Amino acid sequence: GELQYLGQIQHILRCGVRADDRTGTGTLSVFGMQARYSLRDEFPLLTTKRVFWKGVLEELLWFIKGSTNAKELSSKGVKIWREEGDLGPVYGFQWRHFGAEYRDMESDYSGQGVDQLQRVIDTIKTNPDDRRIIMCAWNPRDLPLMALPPCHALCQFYVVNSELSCQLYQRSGDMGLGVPFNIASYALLTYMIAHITGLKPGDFIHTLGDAHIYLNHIEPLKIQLQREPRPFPKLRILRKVEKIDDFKAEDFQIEGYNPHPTIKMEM
Amino acid sequence: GELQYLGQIQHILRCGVRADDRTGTGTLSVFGMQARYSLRDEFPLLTTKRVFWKGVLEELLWFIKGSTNAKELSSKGVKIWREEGDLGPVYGFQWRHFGAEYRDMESDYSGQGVDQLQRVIDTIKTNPDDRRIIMCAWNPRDLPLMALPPCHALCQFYVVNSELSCQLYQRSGDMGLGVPFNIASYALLTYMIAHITGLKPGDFIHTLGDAHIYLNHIEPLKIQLQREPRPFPKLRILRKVEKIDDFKAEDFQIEGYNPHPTIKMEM
Amino acid sequence: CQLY
Amino acid sequence: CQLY
Repeated sequence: GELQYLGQIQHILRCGVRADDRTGTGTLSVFGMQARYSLRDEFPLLTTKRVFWKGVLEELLWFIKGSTNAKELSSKGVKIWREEGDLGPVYGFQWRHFGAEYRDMESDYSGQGVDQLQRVIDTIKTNPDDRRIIMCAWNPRDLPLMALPPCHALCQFYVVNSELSCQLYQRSGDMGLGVPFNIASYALLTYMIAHITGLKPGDFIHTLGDAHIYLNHIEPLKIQLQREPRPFPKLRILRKVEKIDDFKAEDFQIEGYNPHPTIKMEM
Repeated sequence: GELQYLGQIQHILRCGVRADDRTGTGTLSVFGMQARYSLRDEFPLLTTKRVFWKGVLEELLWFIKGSTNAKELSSKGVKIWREEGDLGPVYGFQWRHFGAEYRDMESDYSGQGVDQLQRVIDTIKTNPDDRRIIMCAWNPRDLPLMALPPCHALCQFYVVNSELSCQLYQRSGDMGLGVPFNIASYALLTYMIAHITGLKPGDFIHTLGDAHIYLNHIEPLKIQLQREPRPFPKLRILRKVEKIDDFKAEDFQIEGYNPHPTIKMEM
Repeated sequence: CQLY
Repeated sequence: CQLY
């Protein structure tokens, strides 16, 4: 459960090596981590600090839309994320239009590129034993950088006994701010796809290459480490939904969430 | 150390779910595993059965060559792997000529495609902090299958304090026959690149999506589980080598390897 | 992720 | 691995 995340933070505090990110900002870093969160009658929204579940849910729905318009997200009461609001081919555009040439935020990308997300759902329905059920996302800043740049993250899905699991592998993870939010966002993506395909959620596994903590996050994380996890909440899906594009924020209700207080981490 | 591999095998024997591979052959399978092998003054050639180190070394040198000729490997006294011996764009061709159109085993691919392997080495020398140091390989059978198919495996390299680590992520791993051999092959690739770039080897991390054991391997693996690991050997590199293409089998010597006997596993 |  |  959440003790894995806390054990990992503790491990980086104890053994991480000082290393600077591309902007020069100090971090402590280790290489190679993995944790596994059960999705079975529970939902891994971490409880040692209040995670911004509304941001998680609204940003994932916005990825699913394939939107490249920052306005379409901020107006939902959420901050998180050459004209105004145009973000270029961000993660959601790649999920729905993989390989299409990006032009405009208000363009019509209908039937352009590979719809990786629909493909994952179609493969689970046509062959749930397939072990190539994988979707990938690139940091847009890498795309013009070199030929055939590598991906930044990949999700592999897996089905056994009518249960759907997901392993997210990211090449670099911010353990303080980004990981608890991503645990929740990919766990929620797994619940959505399992709902669509008639499966029950199984496990979300999160695997990192470089796992780092920003120097300015160390003192808050030391304090978060003294807090006792509470039992995870549940996620209910409130109606039958048939197509991944048809979900709305109102379809979801988190139950029994009882976190310790919000922790601010400098962005 | 090797107790991780043994604990993983035991875990699959105890909790793996029966699942058939694409040929129908029974396996036991779990999803999401990871292990970490130190490369620091030791080399993880497993000792609870004799691993075919000559096959490991000769096949890796053959990948590095970018060869698509089965003859060029078998003639080395090694079996492991529309004319005779032409294997098509196998893993090594992808490592050295990523994205080039494949024609013939005796063609001249000079300067065609991305040399992912050289790129990894060039990136370690120009920016060892980069966390995009990643090379990827596809099962050739997937290439004509669909547009933009997913990769079968990826290696991410990492440098801290003059030490080079590698994390291999494979979407599916055969725990009985393929994993001990791959631990050795990617560990050896990490020693070669660390030699070339003037770094010391750090850790090899091996992460799996679907991790499975073939039904016909269960009885031998139960017996391998009763065997006590011995201390790992060392790998010596016998001369100064400057370019990854310049290594030869004679440059390497395994020292202090003292395995339990060979275990045959049905292919 | 994609056609090598 | 490669240009999306």
